[PDB]
Amino acid sequence: GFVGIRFCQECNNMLYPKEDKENRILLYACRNCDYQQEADNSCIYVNKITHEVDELTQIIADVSQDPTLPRTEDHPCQKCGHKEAVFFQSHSARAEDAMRLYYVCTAPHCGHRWTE
Amino acid sequence: MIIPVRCFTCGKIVGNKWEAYLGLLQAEYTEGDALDALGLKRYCCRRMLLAHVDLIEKLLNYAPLE
Amino acid sequence: GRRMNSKMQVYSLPKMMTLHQQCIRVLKNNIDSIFEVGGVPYSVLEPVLERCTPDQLYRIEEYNHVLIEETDQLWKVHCHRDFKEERPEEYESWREMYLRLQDAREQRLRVLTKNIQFAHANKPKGRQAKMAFVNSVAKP
Amino acid sequence: DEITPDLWQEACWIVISSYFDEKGLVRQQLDSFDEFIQMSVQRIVEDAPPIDLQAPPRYLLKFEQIYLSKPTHWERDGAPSPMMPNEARLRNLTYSAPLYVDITKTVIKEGEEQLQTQHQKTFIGKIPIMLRSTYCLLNGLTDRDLCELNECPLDPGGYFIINGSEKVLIAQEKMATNTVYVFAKKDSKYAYTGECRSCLENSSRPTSTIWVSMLARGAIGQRIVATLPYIKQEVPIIIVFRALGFVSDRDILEHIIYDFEDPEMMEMVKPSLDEAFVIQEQNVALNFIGSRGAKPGVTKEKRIKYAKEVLQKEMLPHVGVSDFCETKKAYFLGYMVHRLLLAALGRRELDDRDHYGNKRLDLAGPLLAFLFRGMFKNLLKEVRIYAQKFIDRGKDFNLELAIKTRIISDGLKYSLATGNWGDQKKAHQARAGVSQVLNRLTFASTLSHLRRLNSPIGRDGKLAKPRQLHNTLWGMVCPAETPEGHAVGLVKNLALMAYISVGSQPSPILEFLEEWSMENLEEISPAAIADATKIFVNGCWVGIHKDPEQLMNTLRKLRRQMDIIVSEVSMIRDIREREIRIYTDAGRICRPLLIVEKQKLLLKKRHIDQLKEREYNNYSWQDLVASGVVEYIDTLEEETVMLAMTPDDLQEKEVAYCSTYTHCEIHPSMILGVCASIIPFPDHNQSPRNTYQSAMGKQAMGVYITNFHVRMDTLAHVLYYPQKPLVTTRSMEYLRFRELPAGINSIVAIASYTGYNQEDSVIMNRSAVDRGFFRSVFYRSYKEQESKKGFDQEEVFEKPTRETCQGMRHAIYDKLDDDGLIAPGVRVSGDDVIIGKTVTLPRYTKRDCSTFLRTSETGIVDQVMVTLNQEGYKFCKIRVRSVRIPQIGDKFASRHGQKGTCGIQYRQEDMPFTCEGITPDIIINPHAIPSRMTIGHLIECLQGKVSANKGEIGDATPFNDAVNVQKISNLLSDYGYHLRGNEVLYNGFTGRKITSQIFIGPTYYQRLKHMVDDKIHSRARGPIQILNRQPMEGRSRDGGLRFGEMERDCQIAHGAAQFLRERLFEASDPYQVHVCNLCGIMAIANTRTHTYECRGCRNKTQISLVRMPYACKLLFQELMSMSIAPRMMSV
DNA sequence: AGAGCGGGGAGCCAGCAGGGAGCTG
RNA sequence: GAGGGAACCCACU
DNA sequence: CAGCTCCCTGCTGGCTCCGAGTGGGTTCTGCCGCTCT
Ligand SMILES: [Zn+2]
Ligand SMILES: [Zn+2]
Ligand SMILES: [Zn+2]
Ligand SMILES: [Zn+2]
Repeated sequence: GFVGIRFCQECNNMLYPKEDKENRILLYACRNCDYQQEADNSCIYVNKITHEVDELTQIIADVSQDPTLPRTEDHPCQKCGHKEAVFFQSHSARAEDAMRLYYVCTAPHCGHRWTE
Repeated sequence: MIIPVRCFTCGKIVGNKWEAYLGLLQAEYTEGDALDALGLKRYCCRRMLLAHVDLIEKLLNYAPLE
Repeated sequence: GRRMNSKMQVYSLPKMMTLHQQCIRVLKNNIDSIFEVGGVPYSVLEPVLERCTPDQLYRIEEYNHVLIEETDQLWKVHCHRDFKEERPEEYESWREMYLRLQDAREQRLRVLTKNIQFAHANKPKGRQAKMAFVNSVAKP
Repeated sequence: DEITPDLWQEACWIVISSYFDEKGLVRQQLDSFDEFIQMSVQRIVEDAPPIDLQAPPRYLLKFEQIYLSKPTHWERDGAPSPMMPNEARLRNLTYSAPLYVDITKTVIKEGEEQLQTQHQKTFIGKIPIMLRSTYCLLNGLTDRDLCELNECPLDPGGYFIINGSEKVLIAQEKMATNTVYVFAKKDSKYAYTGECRSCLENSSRPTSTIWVSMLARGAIGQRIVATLPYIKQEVPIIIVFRALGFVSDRDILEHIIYDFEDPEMMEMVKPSLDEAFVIQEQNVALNFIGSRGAKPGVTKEKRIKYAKEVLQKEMLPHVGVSDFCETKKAYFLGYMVHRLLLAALGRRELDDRDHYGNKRLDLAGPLLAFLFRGMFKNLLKEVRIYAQKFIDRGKDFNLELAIKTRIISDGLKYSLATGNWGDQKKAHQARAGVSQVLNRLTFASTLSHLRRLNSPIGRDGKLAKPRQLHNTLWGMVCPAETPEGHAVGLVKNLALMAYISVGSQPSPILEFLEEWSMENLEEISPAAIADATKIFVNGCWVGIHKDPEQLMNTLRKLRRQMDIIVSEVSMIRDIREREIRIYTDAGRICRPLLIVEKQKLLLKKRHIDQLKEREYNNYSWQDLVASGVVEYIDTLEEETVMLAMTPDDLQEKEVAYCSTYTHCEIHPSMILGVCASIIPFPDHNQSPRNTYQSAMGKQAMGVYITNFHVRMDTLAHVLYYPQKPLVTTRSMEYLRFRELPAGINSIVAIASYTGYNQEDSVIMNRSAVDRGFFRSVFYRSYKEQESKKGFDQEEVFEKPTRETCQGMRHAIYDKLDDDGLIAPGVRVSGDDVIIGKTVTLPRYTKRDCSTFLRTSETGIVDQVMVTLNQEGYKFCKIRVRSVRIPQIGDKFASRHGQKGTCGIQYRQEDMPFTCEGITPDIIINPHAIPSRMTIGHLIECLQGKVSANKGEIGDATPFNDAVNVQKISNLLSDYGYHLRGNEVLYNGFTGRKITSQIFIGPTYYQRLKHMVDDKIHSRARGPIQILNRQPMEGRSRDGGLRFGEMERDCQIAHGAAQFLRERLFEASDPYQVHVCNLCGIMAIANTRTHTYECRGCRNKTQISLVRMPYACKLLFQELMSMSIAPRMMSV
């Protein structure tokens, strides 16, 4: 999927990808100082176009306490089996295409979120 | 401001009935029974005593210039 | 001249509920209406007590005293829910330390209210316009 | 004990009556002015820097405790007197109180100690005092004490008296400050921008706005730049973070991106990092910013100082204006970039400009504070100029000569008099209409004007978004009351129980947050931010908290018992984005709601019982606020509450909609304003008709104030017999409408009779009108003073004799007395003279400048008042009284937007009659109802018939299940009438029964100010304008009507060329010029000696007479002034 | 010496800076 | 038997 | 064949328009200090 940034350790800054042809490998070489670092993953730039299927990481579980969010009893939790859940929709521009309900368990300390 | 002399719609004299209406109200008549005791049978006169605002009592609180 | 008026939370209890499930879910919808359970143990009263609030546990434990020694584990359920940054020391049941923490917190709230009320109005001086009443002839 | 549903209507109207017994209707104006006088003026005086003048000895001038007197008048004798408001109204005085400040001057001399001189209570100007505020003379007076002062106890106050004119300050909707707002700019180089109108709290200084924008795609990616204040180009945001003192990249990205496992935030900050890579040092970044400032520097050191002071005092002033505050300012800038990234990723949603959570309301307080800030800065500038001019040469300055007391006085007077808000020298850029002449036409006009809001948006804007009825106006702003025409949706009115927050100090909230487990931003690692809830106080990010349940519950518990959190403090929790925002600033509009906990009201029967005896428990609304029962909720906090419309919503339903209601409405009919709460059954009407009635209830005629005899208003309308409505709402008790009513209950038959009521007209009863039905008086007051214009021009009130006075309008002066004024009781006509003023010119020494009556206005002089104005001249006001009998063409309206003109008047024997001999007072057309859909009119007629038969006063509160059409129909059938209000009417002309049965009943009609005799106009010939020699403007100047361009187009399409010439040439401005036949320029033409001569050609025989409009000659001469030659060639 | 004079949107057009072609010595 | 302009605000259809 | 010339296109800045007709009101010109007796 998405690969994170790499940070220099000496001057506390960003690293940058580079290809060293001596070993013909990929190193993350800072360009404020002389720090170098070999790369665990070869993926440098990565993009998602229709890979927006996972709205669940943007959902935080705290929304179970919202008094304005709708509660249902017909969708029990899988983790703890509580009857109460809150259901809503994903509200991004990249979720105008869908009206999928996302559910969050109402009970404290559970925090399980699901769809359908 | 002050009670009209006549009912607007028909012309029944209602100018002599405001103080009687207030005295009947402070005698704990209901407004319908107070209007009925004054002989106001058409609702055109009953609105004339019922909806009256007697502003002249409050205009008499101001000290006279003349 | 009646006005039609009603709302509905759209969607998409179809459940085989037997005796114990019906009893526990009735109690899970009317928790607060319990005066005294009689002589019921903790194991059968396990689920509804989990879905319960510490004021209701206080009311039950002051009405059903003999149950307190079998409620203490559930109090840790409250403790890690509310006072998660704490551990009890030696010889500390969770119920009495939970009530000690609650009483200490509400007393700290009262002390803070008292302090901030005196240390913001009665202690300092806020600069304000006062009546002059000079009748000065500075402006003639 | 829970309030059972049979007692709930009484309970909610009891708590509403308690609210309107304590707070009143103009509370927001009085509160803002009181907080301005007590706190804001002193803050402005103290926060002004001390004057440090050195030529040399050094003078330090410090300003200290201010002192404000009561409103006093000083005559020409100089003796102070207490100024009553009626004296200020009559004598055209400005109702102002003198403002005295304490000044300390310290002298510093070479080798010598200080010298401190205490000018205690130095006069620096006069503050105009708002009526019935704390510092007014009418404060604390009872109704008897107000009537002894010839004041009205029903008069709300809330206005100023400037030159005898009552001025109201209209509240202005500004954008909310200190809050990050992200919008997608329409068709711009930035895809998303994030602004913060930053302003440091409790300090009147202009807001400094910083933009954090993200560029459009069509380089590698998306670049975030920063439009700083006073930096005229777009600095990249990483360079701003470097200039704040952050060389590293984990520093900057920990300030921006709080969770480091999130990749998309990093992939969008990557272009902004990689575009600003070449700048790596703090002072290098400072140079890069300061090189593109408004004032560049040739020296690098000067540029470093410039960028440091810009980022110190101008960029985000609210988070910090002082040193060592780089971490809090940098966290807030990172929060702005974070919100920009969240909105650009789509994770968060764009802000709404029309949401009144995003808008504050500048009332009289903040507006007068802005004025007084500018004017005190001007006063200090004048003092420093005077004292520097002295200590340049002279030994010392006396300070009372340096204090220009006209600055504060005349500046406040000018801005409150003209409405051009700001300074007079910049009037073209000053916002107008902030101060308006208070509408005194009826009491509803006065209250509506005193509760008025204004969007500072141009009224020519074709975009509809600020004009739309936004969803967030519920309960704060009236949904019906708005003007028609160019200001629809921009000028608004408050709802009845809406209260605008007056302002509070953020401090005690900040100490409470410090001692309630909030970790400050200055003492945390950023790694703790990613799962903790950020806390904002007045838009200032002050820390984070890890238990937001207990913090929000603790804060709400404190606010509900009038502890540390005062009642107007707004506390919003955004759960989805992990934020707690606390707003204490002024301008937030809020309303009280009942608190619902566990699906039960906290308002129980004991509160209602205690409020039932409000006079003898000293129980009031404030005790309900202290009891944790009611709660003030504003617009942002209303986004997080779950409202119940009625307590019936709290009851369990077969289809349960919500079981987590947080608050409940007191009564939904408090979404309406003052003028929309007069409408009976507003919910049965179409909403344009509600808006029309909100407009026309301000033009109705009634008794506008109780002391109308004392007042000399320019225009006043008083109804002979105003009646309270038979069909009232329960909100009409708190508008005092049954004490100053503005209409009469007519007997209205909705019938087709003789055709004279068609197309909105009405047919009135001539016999009813003869008995005083809708009869009124129009009072007009004329003012005139003996102005002394130098030594020569001495205007004096003398009765003019033709033997010594010139420049007359040739009218009789016989009704004037020998003091030059007319006397009360004299009939006057449109040509007559009421004031005889003569001016002395350098035989006819005197010129007649007599004040004449208005044209075609019959009347009788009601009062003459003679006084001295502020300048000591003789000043007179004459009130003329004209009795206006209802007439064909007078505009009458009901309370449902059924306006119309009287089309005919029939006598009693001519109007149709019921079997009881009841003839209608008004007949309206049936066709006025169907497309209008004013069913509230029909129900008002039905309910008024029931109320007039029963003797009750009918209740028509909008949302009331206890009143419905079937109940009223059964009640009407119980009195021997047809249940649907129809009656068998007989034709008045023939006696025959009308085949249809006519819907007749008592309906509350009001007479509008738009009388036909105040609008009829005609002209044959008369006054022409000076410049273009065309007829004048308006019927007041005997002017002509405009035959505009579309009339010209219509007469072109008619083909009527000669009528077009008559209108556009003969009937406007015929003229003849003489034109040279060679050059075409207009030529000199002595028509006395027949000497026609054209210079430039030396032509004397070939000159032609050309007929033109005079405006064509004026145009051609303006063109020849413009170095253009229109050569009018006759061949 | 007081009296009096002085000092917002929307949409179209025009000029200039970038191309890409052709041209000549 | 005819001696101000301008700015602004409100209102009307 | 490299550098110069010479016309298509892209950009930014400048410019001009924004319904018709009516009442009524207030407030401003004008802004104050001087040099001469
Ligand atoms: Zn490095
Ligand atoms: Zn669960
Ligand atoms: Zn009658
Ligand atoms: Zn010529």
